[PDB]
Amino acid sequence: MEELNIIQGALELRTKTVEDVMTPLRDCFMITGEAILDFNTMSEIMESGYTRIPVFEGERSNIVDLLFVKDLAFVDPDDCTPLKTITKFYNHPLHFVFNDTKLDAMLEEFKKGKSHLAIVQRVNNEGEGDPFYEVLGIVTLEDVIEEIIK
Amino acid sequence: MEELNIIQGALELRTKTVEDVMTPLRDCFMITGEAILDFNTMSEIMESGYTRIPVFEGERSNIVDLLFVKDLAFVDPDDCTPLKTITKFYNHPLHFVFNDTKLDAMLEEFKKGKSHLAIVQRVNNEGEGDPFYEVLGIVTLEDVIEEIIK
Amino acid sequence: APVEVTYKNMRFLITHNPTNATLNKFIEELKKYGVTTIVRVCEATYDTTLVEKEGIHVLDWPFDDGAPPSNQIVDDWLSLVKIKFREEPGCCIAVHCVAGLGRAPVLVALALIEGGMKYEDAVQFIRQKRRGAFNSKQLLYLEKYRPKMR
Amino acid sequence: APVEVTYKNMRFLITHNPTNATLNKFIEELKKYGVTTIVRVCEATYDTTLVEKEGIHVLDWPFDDGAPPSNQIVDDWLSLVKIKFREEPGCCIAVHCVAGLGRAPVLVALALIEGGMKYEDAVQFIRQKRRGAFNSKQLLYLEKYRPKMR
Repeated sequence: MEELNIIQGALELRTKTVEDVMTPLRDCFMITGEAILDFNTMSEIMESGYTRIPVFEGERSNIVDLLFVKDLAFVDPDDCTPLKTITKFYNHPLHFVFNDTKLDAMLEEFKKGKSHLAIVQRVNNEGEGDPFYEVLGIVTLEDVIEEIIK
Repeated sequence: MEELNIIQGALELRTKTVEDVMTPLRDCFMITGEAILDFNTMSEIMESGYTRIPVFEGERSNIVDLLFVKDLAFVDPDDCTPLKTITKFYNHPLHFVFNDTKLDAMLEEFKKGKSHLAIVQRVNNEGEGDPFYEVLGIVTLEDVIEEIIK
Repeated sequence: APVEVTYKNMRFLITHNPTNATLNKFIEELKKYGVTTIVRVCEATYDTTLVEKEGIHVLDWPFDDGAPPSNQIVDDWLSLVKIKFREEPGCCIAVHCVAGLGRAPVLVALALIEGGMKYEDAVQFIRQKRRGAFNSKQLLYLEKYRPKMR
Repeated sequence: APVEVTYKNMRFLITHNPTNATLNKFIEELKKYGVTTIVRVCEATYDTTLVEKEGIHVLDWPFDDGAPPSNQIVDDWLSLVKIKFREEPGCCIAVHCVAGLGRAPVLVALALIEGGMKYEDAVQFIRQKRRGAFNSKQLLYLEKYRPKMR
């Protein structure tokens, strides 16, 4: 049963897209770039159980960075260091992918890089203004794997 | 290519054991139960990039607990709280499995529970004393998944 | 990891070796399984006073690691089983070691064999609950053993 | 995400809109691609002084969001391309908006079409680099456009 489910999911990696398995933007766990890291904020971040959190400024759709919780290692809560500052200290590549991208391509990209996370976006052609990239949500390696092992 | 690799790994989940894919004991990242959580120890734990760390007392083979990094949330470094104390505050089930356990059974157990981690052990029948359970290492959900997606 | 064994009117509990700090929970388990008497077949590592005050008597009958019990130990053990189970029917006898899987299961097995249970059936019954019990010597000992149908 | 376009002797760079704080890195990118001139087709959000001091002249030629450029803008743009590329061959012209994907690519496309490149080939050449450029109006505009072979 399990083996058959895995095999089927494997075959479905080709037809399915990242939009199908993504976490919609409004349901994503995020943090504002205006966050000050004090005892409470850092404690909340830790207790969240997330290894990597997206950092937005202004609109949630505007995602300017990736905070890895390990980046908080030697930060002192008493200093009340702005998150803005800490995100500068570490380079975590922020990947973007289009909504019609197939899951096997996505898995390949996840495999080559050190990035387990990607921002899903679509081309918005509704006029009369210039077309623009609209952020739909976030897809992770975990999402693809969960799509495979059911 | 990727799909075929996944399918093959799926079929190999039945023949392979947890001993094949496990991290041997000596190569496992661990922490002593005598650890005091101060700014430095907590910083090191955070910077390690591990979400869950095994806690041993005396011999590394003697694994008395599981420290989730999120358990460190509201701990104050100035208090120098013993790790022994903090492990009491949270219940993280410590699972043990035998070395000849197949990977599909292991995947099933990982799927039902909230535990992504298990201690691998073997029956040691070498005399002349009483037989005993020998800890070989640690296997994780990640190990099985990596065995599947190659 | 306490193990319960039930046959005919007999009930045994093969348990771990507690410490002085864990004594209360230990006594909670004994009282839960209705343990009247404890037999320690290895070194005595913990004070029995609190256990005595709780109405549970502790017998210390050590024999050699990886070895069968002596004839005297066997006789005392069978007599003990008889008197204790006739005195308070439905109660439970606790047998524990420090090491595990050799000696205590040998005692319990002897009790089962005297209860009429076949040798192979006894060994299988035990190993179903705890895998890897009975090293070579103890196996051959349970084989050669001649039941008196006591 | 700066985009380079090369055809015949012409080189264009379609870039993002920087801020006053990011100006130095921005100028680093321009100097890297050899940008002589910048054309801002949208609102001017940043001081050009530092850009001028670095030898890069900035032209502000806004036109309507989602709309084709006016005839005057087209003439000025073609003349600009001609003079700038004749003055310092091999150099690069930077065109950027705030919004993106409509207006700047329309300019670059016009330049390509006047360079002799076919309409469909031009649109495809652009979209290969940036997916989703050219809304409906701008598409039909590049279609109806009559090249003077300038």
